[PDB]
Amino acid sequence: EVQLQQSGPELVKPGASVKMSCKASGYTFTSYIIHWVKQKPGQGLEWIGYINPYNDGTKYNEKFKGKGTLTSDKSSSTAYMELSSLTSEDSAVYYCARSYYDGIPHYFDYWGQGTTLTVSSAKTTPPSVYPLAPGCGDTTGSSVTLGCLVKGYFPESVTVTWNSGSLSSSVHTFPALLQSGLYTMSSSVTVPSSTWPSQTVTCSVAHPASSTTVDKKLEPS
Amino acid sequence: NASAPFNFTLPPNFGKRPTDLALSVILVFMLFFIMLSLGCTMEFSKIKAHLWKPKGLAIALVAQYGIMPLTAFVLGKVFRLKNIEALAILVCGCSPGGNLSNVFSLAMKGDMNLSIVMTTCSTFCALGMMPLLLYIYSRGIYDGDLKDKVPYKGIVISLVLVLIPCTIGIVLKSKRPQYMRYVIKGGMIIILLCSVAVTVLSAINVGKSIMFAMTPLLIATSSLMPFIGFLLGYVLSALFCLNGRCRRTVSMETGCQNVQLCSTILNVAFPPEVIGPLFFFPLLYMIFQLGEGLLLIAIFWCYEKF
Amino acid sequence: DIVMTQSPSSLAVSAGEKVTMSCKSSQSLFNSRTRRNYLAWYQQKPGQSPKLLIYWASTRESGVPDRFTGSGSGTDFTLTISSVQAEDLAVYYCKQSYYLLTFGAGTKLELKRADAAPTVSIFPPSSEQLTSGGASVVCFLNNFYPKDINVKWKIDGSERQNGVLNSWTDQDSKDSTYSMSSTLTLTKDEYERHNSYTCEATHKTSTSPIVKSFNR
Repeated sequence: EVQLQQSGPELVKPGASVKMSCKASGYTFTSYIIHWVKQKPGQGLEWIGYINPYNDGTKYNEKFKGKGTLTSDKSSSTAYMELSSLTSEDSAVYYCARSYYDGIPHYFDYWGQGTTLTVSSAKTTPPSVYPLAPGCGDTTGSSVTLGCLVKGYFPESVTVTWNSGSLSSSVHTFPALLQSGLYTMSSSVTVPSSTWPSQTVTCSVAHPASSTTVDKKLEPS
Repeated sequence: NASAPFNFTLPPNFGKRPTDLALSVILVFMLFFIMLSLGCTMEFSKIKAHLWKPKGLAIALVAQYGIMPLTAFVLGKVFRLKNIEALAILVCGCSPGGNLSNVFSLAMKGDMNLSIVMTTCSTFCALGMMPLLLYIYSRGIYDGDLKDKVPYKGIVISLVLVLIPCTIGIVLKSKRPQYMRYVIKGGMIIILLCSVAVTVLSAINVGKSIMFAMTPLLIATSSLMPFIGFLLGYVLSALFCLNGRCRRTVSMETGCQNVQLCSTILNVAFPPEVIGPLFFFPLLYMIFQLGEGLLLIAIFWCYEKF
Repeated sequence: DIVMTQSPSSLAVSAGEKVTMSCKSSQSLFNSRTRRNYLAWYQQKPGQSPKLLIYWASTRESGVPDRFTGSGSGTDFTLTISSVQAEDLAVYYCKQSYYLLTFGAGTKLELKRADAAPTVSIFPPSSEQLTSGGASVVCFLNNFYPKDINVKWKIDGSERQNGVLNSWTDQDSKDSTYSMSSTLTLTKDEYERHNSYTCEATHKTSTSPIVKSFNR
């Protein structure tokens, strides 16, 4: 069948000048038009515009008129998109969709996997792992919850695992949200109070975008 | 059944075959010699008089530009045609007067000077105001601009290749009318040979007799459009108090229209695969209006001898 | 232009409940020439690209289950799932294309739960955190079903509601509940001038709010 191949993740400075490509090889490339849809995280889809690869005619949204610039290449059977004006608010997920177009675009029957674009000051930094431990006069209880908070890592790819803990059972990983240019994430796991002093738990963090895999063991106060 | 383009496809060489270029040049030569032979029977005094009193020309423009596009739009809305079919019939309706109308008026033998003046002024007014009218009538069809796709080089070249033979004929009759017999006889023989050549060559150039796959009601509207044009022109001229000789030419000028610009605009807007039988639709429309005109010729010649 | 408004935007369906989604559009997006009524419903499961479900507001795309049926005309449209199965958790948009392409707000789906018993837990800043030049007190809430939940920070009986960061879990498939985390970020030389740092959580599972005090 047909499948639309996107370019891949892009990380650019706020100086803009980024370009995205959408390669489609399943059909006669000049018979359908290629749209572009922007999705901010948790804010719903938003139309940008389309390009007719036959006559290279484009239509844009009113908001995206200034920024977007859609080009098509019949020989390579790909459709491009340039923004050339980026701010910190622009980072979102961009999809390319194919629709049949006789006089009016009908519907987006096929979509691409998406290009996750990030706009920031870059300067990737390693994270700092701060252990979490209660015991400031608290009576605790049958079970105690622990965690490992991290600070100041730029790139998205980070995971927290509890190999010495409860593993995937009864563990919660809160997603990271951006603040001050370097964002943070949290993970939480629970262990019975009887088995916590007897068997220590250590949390391991992996940061593939760097060479840091620092591990440390939390200590009760 | 979802939405997919038609299986209709065309050979890759079709864009730049030597046969297509030969057909184009032979058609241009044919039109040039038709217009020469047909301007050999004109005079500048009567065309000056007709342009002085634009009653016939004004009624021709009104019948081709104010009411014909409106009825094409109403036909597209009522018959429930698709977007491509509606745009095709609308562009056919908004097209100017064809050059075949001059030959057909010569067959009806009425007021050739008035026919030529209205057809040239109608082509000029087409160049003037086809974009705005096609724009106002294309709401809900072709969200794109569509103003920059209508041909303007084609219109001026057509106007020039129609005016040049007419001007040559006028000058030749006014100055030295002594080679009428030889020139017109050679023109007739070369036109017969050229028509034979075009008929033979188009048979292998076009091919793909799958035109009957066109939906029947599209054939119905492509049949009604030339007839409604003829009737509209005739009734408008007659109920406007004009003489009989000067009204048949107006009617049959309003009925006959150019269709090559419809082909150009449709092929620029859409690929040959998105367009199904509508690629050969203008050829069907032209031959159907030719047949309707021949029927009207038969009716006229049955009324004349009685 | 046309602005598309989806009514529910959030609901919970467990096993076989109807959904009766609705988006009313702005003006008549029904083509009179061709009786087609341009509209389309897309389903976007989390972490995936949207998928077409219904086109022309009545016809279902080949490949969808028979459960998804779309019915409507004029400006009022409806999508029903009937027997909501486990993998039908997504966001539905009901895009229109009559005049100019616009998407809807989106409708999210969850699973009903009998009740919620949120668990509170507060943590002081780490020992080495203070040496780094800053501090952050963290408290995260676990296993509460309803999404509407409030967390606020009380210090010495005084509320600040500044420099507070909130994060939510994404309804893990093990049980239809989801968690919450709250962090308060503050720099050095002002952490020890107030102490207190009391946490209060208000939820619909209990009229009396849950409050957690902190000392030292």
